[PDB]
Amino acid sequence: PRQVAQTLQADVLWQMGYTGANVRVAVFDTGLSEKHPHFKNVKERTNWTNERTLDDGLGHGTFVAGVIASMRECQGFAPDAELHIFRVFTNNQVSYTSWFLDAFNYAILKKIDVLNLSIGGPDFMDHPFVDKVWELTANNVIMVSAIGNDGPLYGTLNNPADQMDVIGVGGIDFEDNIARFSSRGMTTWELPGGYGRMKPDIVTYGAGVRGSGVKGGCRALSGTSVASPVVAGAVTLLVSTVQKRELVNPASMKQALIASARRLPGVNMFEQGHGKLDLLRAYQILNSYKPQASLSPSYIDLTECPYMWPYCSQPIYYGGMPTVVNVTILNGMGVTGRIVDKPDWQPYLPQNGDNIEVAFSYSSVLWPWSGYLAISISVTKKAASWEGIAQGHVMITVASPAETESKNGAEQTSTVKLPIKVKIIPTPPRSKRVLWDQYHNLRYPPGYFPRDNLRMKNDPLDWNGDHIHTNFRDMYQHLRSMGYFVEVLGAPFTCFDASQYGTLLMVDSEEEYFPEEIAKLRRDVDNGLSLVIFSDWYNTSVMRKVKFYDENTRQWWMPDTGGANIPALNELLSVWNMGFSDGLYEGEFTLANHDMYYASGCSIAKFPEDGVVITQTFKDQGLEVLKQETAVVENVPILGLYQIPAEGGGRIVLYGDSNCLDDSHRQKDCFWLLDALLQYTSYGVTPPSLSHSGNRQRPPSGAGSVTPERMEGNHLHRYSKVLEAHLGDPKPRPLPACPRLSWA
Amino acid sequence: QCRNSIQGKHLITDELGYVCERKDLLVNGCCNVNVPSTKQYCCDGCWPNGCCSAYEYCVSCCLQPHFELCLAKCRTSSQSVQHENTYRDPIAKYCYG
Ligand SMILES: *[C@@H]1O[C@H](CO)[C@@H](O[C@@H]2O[C@H](CO)[C@@H](O[C@@H]3O[C@H](CO)[C@@H](O)[C@H](O)[C@@H]3O)[C@H](O)[C@H]2NC(C)=O)[C@H](O)[C@H]1NC(C)=O
Ligand SMILES: CCN(CC)Cc1ccc(C(=O)N(CCc2ccccc2OC)[C@@H]2CCNC2)cc1
Ligand SMILES: [Ca+2]
Repeated sequence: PRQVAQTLQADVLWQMGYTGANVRVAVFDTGLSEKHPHFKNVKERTNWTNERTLDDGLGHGTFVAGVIASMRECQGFAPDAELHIFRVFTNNQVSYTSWFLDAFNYAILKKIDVLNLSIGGPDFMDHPFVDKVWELTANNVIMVSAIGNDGPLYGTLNNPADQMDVIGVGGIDFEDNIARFSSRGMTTWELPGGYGRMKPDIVTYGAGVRGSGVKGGCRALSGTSVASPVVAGAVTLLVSTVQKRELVNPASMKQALIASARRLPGVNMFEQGHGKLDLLRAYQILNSYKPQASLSPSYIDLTECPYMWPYCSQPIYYGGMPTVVNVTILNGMGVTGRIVDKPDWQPYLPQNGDNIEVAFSYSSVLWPWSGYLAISISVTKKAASWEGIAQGHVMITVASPAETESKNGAEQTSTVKLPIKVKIIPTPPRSKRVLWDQYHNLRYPPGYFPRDNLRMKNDPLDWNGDHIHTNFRDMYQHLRSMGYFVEVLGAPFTCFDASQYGTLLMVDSEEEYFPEEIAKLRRDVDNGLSLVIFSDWYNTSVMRKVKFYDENTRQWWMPDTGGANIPALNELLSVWNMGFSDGLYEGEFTLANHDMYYASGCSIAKFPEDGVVITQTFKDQGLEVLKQETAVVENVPILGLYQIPAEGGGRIVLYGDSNCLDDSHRQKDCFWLLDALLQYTSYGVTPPSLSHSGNRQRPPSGAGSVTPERMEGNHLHRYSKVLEAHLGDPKPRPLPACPRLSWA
Repeated sequence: QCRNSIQGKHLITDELGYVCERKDLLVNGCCNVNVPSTKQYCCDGCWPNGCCSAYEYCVSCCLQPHFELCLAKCRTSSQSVQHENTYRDPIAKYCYG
């Protein structure tokens, strides 16, 4: 049978005399048995759960520990490791932050070296937890955690594996293909304004690895929570190999793995990070290591891929939105670091470097052992009609306090290059350019925002970020295949030039709208800009039913808003006499010989008469949720086209469901419809499919329809970027200034 | 060789009872008393309820005329959070009283 330890050639390190001696490893899992036959040097077992037992009822803490330090049957990486078992999970894998906070302090008290956290949570706004991890990593604890098991959807990462100072581990299979369950994508703390860092850090085997059983023997399990302890074993084994233990800190340990990984062919860096773990090569890097700063990723190449996706999906051109790469800094010289001066952009004039301007933002102090360097790339005017490659490098300098051996007391220093390579093309025509609205998205963790498809009981939150690179990745790829250049809007509507973009695409928006934004948007549309609005469900009655008890905080949670903030869109859409209803609809249907599925979307309450409205029959999902009764509604207006009467005006397309372009649980894809609607908005061509259809009906006039209203006492203002926290009848803040960059 | 609060982002507290910026910390683990940035038993940022806004100020005030006890006590614990995911008093999260 398989042996994961031997597959990574850990026995080659065993023959050299390294077996994990004196390494204090803490396993935060469901506990361990009292006299398990597979383990030596289990120095302590403690219980931080409300259950009164230290034994492993589920056997997950036993499997995890055995993968790290088992000596019998299915062997472990570090047999001689000094195991510390802290039971923080119940037999059904429930946990609370207060348990973690108390346990984390004890790990600091016991001066642990390697800590493994196999089970993570989507929440990263839990400041008490996030601060403790920083305090823990500041005390020289190497933390390893799984990125999650919610793949192949993007934007499905878990905390604290998504922190800069933690090693986030993914899962591959024994054929080196990425495991379907492994979480993927960029982090989403930085949205909408910024961009997410690259995760996972590295991947390892997480499919059918064999580990210890509760009483004995060995058994198979799959997951990234299986892949995480494989790295914790390798990390524990590597820490024992180092002759000079002082060199080992969270930054240096992570640098070793990063630089020794092997790149999976045909996979991008937001699925595999730097590649698959290589235990032997990592040992060599530590054997010849010197305290230094490094960057993850080590270089920028928006041209050669699939490794560098999405940056290779479309080139840059003059007038396009800035390209941002949030690069992580790991400082192995100290817990506290500093960036000596402004980073230096050095274009290669022989290779058209001057056609690029690069801007920088960075951390005031690098702490703990890490920080960030966000680089913004834009094309200058001279290249507006040029096609080719632009190249150069960036230099940064990191400084940290004097090392102990240095009696001089001088600051440590490290200098790092960052090559940059970009493909520039002439600015495309407006008709081919699509702007993507990200600013008006609201998401969990910060607050409770309900799911989009109410049949998906298993996932009650909207937490994937709603990004063209996370859960709209398949929509994004199809548009590129059709020739459309999609760009993201991370700032209010008052911060983009409408004349550059032919279509503005708002999909499933939750945020309120500034009055200044509405006025600005109206003028832009009157000047030839197009609006495409894909919405989702909203109902004050259904929201009060979707209420559920949040066990992790011990408190009832009410929906801050519905699928989409219909009242906010209506305040925007009033300037053209358009609006949405608060109905619920689901069901299958056909348009132009294409099967379609309506997930939970709303309907068009009001529309101008001159427009084209196609209507369909659906089941009333609102009645089911409220009263579990069944009904069918004929002639529901779900799609509406319109052309602004003013000469050279824009177009407004309305569609009531956001789920046919979302990857979360897609049943059928409506990309054929998006293509037809972009053809109409980008060229005014009304397709025969949506004009000769027998589903056409007179546009609704809105007579007698009750307008959707904001829920009474809803706490959306606590998390909105637009609204002041007035605790009642919230009002928009002053319009914030548009972001600006200091180009080098 | 003084023991020190290893984790401080900006400040460090030594077992003698001083608070000093990282730049003024000696390679022996002690705060440089000869520099004015070093303050003795500085309870700045601390309220009458025994709670402080910075870990190092808490540790220093705990040693007012015991180091491991002060180091452990000043840390945020389960008693510093409400509903598991929010601090009771974010401005004064560290308490020695
Ligand atoms: C790249 O990602 C990093 C984290 O992955 C982002 O760093 C964060 O940047 C924000 C500002 O954008 C920092 O907020 C700070 O808060 C207080 C406000 O009083 C103040 O100290 C600063 O003025 C600043 O606004 C935040 O601390 C920082 N987080 C960390 C962990 O360092 C960064 O924004 C991302 N960059 C881009 C371009 O997306
Ligand atoms: C239904 C799905 N969830 C949304 C309501 C529940 C949930 C789960 C986790 C968090 C969540 O993140 N932590 C809670 C602690 C925790 C509990 C259970 C498992 C892992 C944990 O962490 C290691 C912490 C806060 C910051 N990171 C981890 C929060 C909520
Ligand atoms: Ca959204």
